[PDB]
Amino acid sequence: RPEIRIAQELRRIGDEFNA
Amino acid sequence: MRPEIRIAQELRRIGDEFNATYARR
Amino acid sequence: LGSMSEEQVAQDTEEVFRSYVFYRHQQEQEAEPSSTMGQVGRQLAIIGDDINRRYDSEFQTMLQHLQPTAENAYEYFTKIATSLFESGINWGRVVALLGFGYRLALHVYQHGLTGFLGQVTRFVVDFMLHHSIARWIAQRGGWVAAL
Amino acid sequence: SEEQVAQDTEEVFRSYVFYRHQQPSSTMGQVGRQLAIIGDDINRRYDSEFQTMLQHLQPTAENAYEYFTKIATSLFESGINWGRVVALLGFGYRLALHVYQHGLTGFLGQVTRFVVDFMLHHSIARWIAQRGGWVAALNLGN
Ligand SMILES: [Br-]
Ligand SMILES: [Br-]
Repeated sequence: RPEIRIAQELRRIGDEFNA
Repeated sequence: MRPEIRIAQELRRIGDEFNATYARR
Repeated sequence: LGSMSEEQVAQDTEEVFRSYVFYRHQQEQEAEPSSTMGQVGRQLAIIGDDINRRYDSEFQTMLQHLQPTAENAYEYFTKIATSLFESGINWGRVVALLGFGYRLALHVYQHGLTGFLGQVTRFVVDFMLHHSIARWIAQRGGWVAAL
Repeated sequence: SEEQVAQDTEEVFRSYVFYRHQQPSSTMGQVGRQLAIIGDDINRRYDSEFQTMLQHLQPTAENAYEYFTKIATSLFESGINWGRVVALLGFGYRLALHVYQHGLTGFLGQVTRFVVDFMLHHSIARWIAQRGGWVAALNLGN
């Protein structure tokens, strides 16, 4: 689903930054 | 004046100006 | 067989006004044609753009004092157009009607952006409140911790 | 404690959008300015891919909250950290401008119906119909 693919990327882009 | 009246007064003035030169007889 | 009815003009107005707005916007963009009704919109958009470059500045000011919002825009558009045709109808006044409707639309649209930002702000606030985000931030030292 | 964070969120998010678009006399406004600088950098690398996902999601002003809620819910379901919170603001900013810009044609359609509805009931369409319809407009010259 679009919501899943979108939110799945925000968490990957969020965690990739804070690390 | 109020904007509602001035706007409608100018649209009427501009439209009739257009009509007087581009609405063929 | 038949004649132009009111409804026939109404249905065509949709296609005409769409083409009018499309080419009006296209000319304001650079300044920074299939169906027959689409061409009427293009021809009128060409005329409306000349009338605009001449008389737009004054309407920008008159729209400021009117202060049309998404709520009363229909109300103001109705009584303004009513006074426009009260003393008669001609092609010129019809052209002015399209030019005013286009400008009133874009005006209400542009000035309604801050209103939409407030709604999104409530979405952010609403989410953080009930999804323990505010609890996490308050315990992490508050919003001041971001600095 | 929570309510203090909630109230500040309004001021912070306002300054965030104010400086994001630009690319404020308050302590919360400075937080928004700092976040807007970081959020703009992350937006310069991964924006292209979200443009497509926003195309298929098709968020409108009606269901925007519904979609924003469950999207943000899945974002923090596995935990909360400062990084994910900043991403939430970056998504809210993009979701806002996207729904706003793509709703213009939607707003024009409503305005189109106001004009049509007006011409029907105020004898405007009848007047045009008697002159030959809209095809008659092509005779405006000289
Ligand atoms: Br005025
Ligand atoms: Br007349």
